[PDB]
Amino acid sequence: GKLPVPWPTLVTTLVQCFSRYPDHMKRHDFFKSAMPEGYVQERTISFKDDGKYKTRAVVKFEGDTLVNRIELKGTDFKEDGNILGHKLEYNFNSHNVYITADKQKNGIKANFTVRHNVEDGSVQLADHYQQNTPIGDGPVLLPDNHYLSTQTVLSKDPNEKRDHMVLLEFVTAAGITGSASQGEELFTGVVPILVELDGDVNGHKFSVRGEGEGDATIGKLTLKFISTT
Repeated sequence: GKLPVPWPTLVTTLVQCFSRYPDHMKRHDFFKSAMPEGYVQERTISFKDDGKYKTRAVVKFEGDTLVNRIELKGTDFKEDGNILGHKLEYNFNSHNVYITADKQKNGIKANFTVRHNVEDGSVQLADHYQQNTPIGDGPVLLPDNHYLSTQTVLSKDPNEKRDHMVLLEFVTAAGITGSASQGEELFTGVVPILVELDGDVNGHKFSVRGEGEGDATIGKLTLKFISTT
């Protein structure tokens, strides 16, 4: 039942195609341009003074639903560290996700450092290295350097007995002074989302299923995640 890691450490792993790209930046939205066939998103997340997650996800449409299916492997964690010891506050700070084009792989890379507040007032860093490669053969949009700025609130469903996380998130693109891709047009209204994660952290196996919807015109995600362990 209960997740063996804190819910906040899974937020970034658990759909950047729902980011709001302002009109002047629409030519830099790789994520939507790869749809419907989608992209593979891989990360290494290094928790400083602790272990790391390695993740590989496939993000694509299945019919009307945008699906994010992830495999997560965590290693080198400390038994009594902030992660396995459940010492993280149940909140999420604002971050800037710095994106660069990866012209050779026809995709993008991203780098950013998440700050997780610890219950004793210290901070636990989670350094993210990310790469995305399109699955389809069709042309994608390769961006100039820019970033995504995020805001997130975490809450609970008062009638949900399972270990779970209610998440609301807004993300908008910034940093660069009609539709620019056909994939962009798949996001013009509210789009249902399914997330499935299978995880193993230091031998602790768990799974998470999330459902909700995204509204890329406003950069909004509304999702409820449940630990199906």
